[PDB]
Amino acid sequence: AENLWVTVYYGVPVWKDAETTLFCASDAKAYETEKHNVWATHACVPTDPNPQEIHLENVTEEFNMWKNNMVEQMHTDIISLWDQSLKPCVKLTPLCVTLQCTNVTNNITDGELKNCSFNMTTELRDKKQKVYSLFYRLDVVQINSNKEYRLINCNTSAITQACPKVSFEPIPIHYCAPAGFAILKCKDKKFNGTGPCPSVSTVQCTHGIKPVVSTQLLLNGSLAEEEVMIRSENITNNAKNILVQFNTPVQINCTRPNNNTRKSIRIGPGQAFYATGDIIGDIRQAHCNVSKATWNETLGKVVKQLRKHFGNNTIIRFANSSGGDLEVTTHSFNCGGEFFYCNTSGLFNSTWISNNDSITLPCRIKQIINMWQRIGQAMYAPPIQGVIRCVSNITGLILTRDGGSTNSTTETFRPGGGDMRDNWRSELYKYKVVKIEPLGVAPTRCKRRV
Amino acid sequence: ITDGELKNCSFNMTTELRDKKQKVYSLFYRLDVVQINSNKE
Amino acid sequence: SALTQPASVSGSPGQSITISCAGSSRDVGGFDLVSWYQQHPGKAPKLIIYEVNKRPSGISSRFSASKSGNTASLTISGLQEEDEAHYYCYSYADGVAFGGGTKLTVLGQ
Amino acid sequence: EVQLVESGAQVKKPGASVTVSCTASGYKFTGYHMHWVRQAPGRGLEWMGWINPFRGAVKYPQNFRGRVSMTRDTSMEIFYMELSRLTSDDTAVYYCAREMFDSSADWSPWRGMVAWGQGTLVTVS
Amino acid sequence: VFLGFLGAAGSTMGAASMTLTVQARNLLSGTVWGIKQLQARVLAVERYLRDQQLLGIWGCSGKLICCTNVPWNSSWSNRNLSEIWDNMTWLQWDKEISNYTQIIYGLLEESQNQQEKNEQDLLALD
Repeated sequence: AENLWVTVYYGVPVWKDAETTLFCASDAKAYETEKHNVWATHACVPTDPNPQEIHLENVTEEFNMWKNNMVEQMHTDIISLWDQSLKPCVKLTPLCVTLQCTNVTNNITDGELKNCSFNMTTELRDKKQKVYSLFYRLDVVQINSNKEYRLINCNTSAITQACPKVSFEPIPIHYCAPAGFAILKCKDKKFNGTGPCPSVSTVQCTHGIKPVVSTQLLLNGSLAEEEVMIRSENITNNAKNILVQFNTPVQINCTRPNNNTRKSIRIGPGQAFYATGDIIGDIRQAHCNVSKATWNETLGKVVKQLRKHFGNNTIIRFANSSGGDLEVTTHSFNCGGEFFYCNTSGLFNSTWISNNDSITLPCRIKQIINMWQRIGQAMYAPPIQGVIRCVSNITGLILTRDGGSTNSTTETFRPGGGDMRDNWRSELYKYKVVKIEPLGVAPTRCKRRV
Repeated sequence: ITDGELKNCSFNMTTELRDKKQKVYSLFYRLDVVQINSNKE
Repeated sequence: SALTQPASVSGSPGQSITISCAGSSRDVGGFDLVSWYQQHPGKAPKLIIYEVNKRPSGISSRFSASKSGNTASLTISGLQEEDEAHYYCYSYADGVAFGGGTKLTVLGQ
Repeated sequence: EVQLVESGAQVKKPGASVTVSCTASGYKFTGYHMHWVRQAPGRGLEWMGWINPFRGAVKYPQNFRGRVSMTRDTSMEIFYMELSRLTSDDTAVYYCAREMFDSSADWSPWRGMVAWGQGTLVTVS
Repeated sequence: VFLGFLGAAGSTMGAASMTLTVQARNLLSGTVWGIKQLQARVLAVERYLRDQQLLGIWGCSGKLICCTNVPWNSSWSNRNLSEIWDNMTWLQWDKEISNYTQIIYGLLEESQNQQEKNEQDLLALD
């Protein structure tokens, strides 16, 4: 009559906040760039032919892109495709035999690199092998007659050469979920981050993300919606990393005009070491032709989003990174299997007033890397046969800011930070993991039998 | 004296650089080592 | 400079002292990040208090600080010669606020 | 226990710059922010720069940027700094000191200097 | 108008009890670089078999909807019926039971099928 019960439903639209594990998906197609599993696409399973996005009206779930447990899940993947394409190749501790290096065969005009030579073994055990290679003066360092050299890692790390088969080109991956868990997307335009987002949408597989080894800037990435995204966990804390995501790509023409010869050195049996073959003729260093028109275009767009952050009539400075390793001070990015650092001093320097050619950037090359600071496992990047032109969408930016100084009269800004969790976050800023609680209850007038 | 049960044992060893060899002595307990068949080595 | 410290402070052997740290609602009021220090003239310092009122394990229980809106404070009771030292403060401020140096003298002239 | 250990004393002339260091041990170097701050005897402490040892990010004030360069090493396990362009007004006892709340992912703050070096003296006359 | 999966998110409880075969159909739905799949799927039926578990022990078994023989203990925030079904959603409902559902849920199982199914072996025998 009027004595209420409880009634059980199954499949109610209900969810909570909980963190868990996803899985990779690169369609039934990305497998065909081959190059013996570029990066990570091998045993990973193809994607479903249609990622269903369902928009939600009248749904205000509180979001988080910073403590977001997926920004850290992403940072862990790049280490294991490394390890499971590292531990089964060529370990190179014999490469810590003293070297003899010299400014190369030129009319001087010094030389950045060295025409080196040193001692190794061959197919046979008793008999051994000397062979010459060419190293950047960054890759090597002196020791104490001429100046004698040795490799930079030998005072820190043993080394394992990678395999030239596995290409280090960042390969896109979708992030997908199973039953009981799913992914939210705050597709909204004017989205300020912290907390409730009025137009949530839900998906099974996120939009494809590229693991581009890119500090400061971001390349081959995700464009913004409407305005330019300007994020920072705490803008009043210059130790917090500040990250940019443009909606417009700046063009870059990175290349390395050198025909490289791969010397196949027997140091095994089996193990094949690659030495710098005689570089062909005229000598030019790696660079990137940046369209200055596209550069200053996105410059004026974001700068004007910033006077709204400080009074009404102000003075805004721009400078280069105040200091940091090559990943921090320069623009670091892989280019064909090798690694470039393009001296961002030729980008950050300006001041304008109240009323065809191309800039280009000088890039260095680094092969020996102890990246991921996994002291115990460093590596050598195999050499690349073929000039590496590389265009990509300049997508992001990582920077900080100065301190107190003289107030109001001005305040300055400069790039830095470096830490790749921001660059990874620029691809996951709009996502949040939840768990479904499909059981629902209510008191109706319904009774069963006894 | 006032005793030894341990020794002061010098030896050569391959260091970080493959060509450089290193002088260093350690101390071991009489269980960690064994003589093989004058002073003793 | 970058932090409002007092010109000179004073206290007597056998009594007690306390110090005021005042600012705006943008620096102390909204951020639980105020730390305090004690250092003999020229010696190695050691953190007295952090996060408004928490000491490291090894610091005396005679120390304890506060945060009242835009006016924070540290209080010492029962002065010994353990406290014949110079005193500093610290506050949350964009990059970092740094004090100008409060000298411990004798008041009465 | 963990420590922050600095070098000895060095006396210089005007128009110079000084090597002053502060090594560390007892923990995993890579995750500890570090500051160089200078104290005048019985006065106060003035800030010149800080370092993120994860790839070396540094920052200074504006009476220092250009003068101060500042770095570290992550397997030799040591912090450096050299304020260049010395005058007779740049004498101080320089302290390395580590923050309270660092990590390897998120960040904050600027607080809490528990571990302190003994202080390295630099004189210019 | 077929609003999708959980498309009845911010809509009335009555309308949001319609698609009970939409948030329960696809709760099962029929080397390295491969650990990821074989790891994540071990969580799909853990938060699905829990539901195939709990309906069976309640007065349910038969999927979707099924009632109970339990007193709605009025110590719970009881409200007027024209202020519940006529107007509330399944997203505003579950926020209320939050603070005490660990005291609330100890009944359907401890009371009904512990006795209302022991009125059936106080029925069928002699």
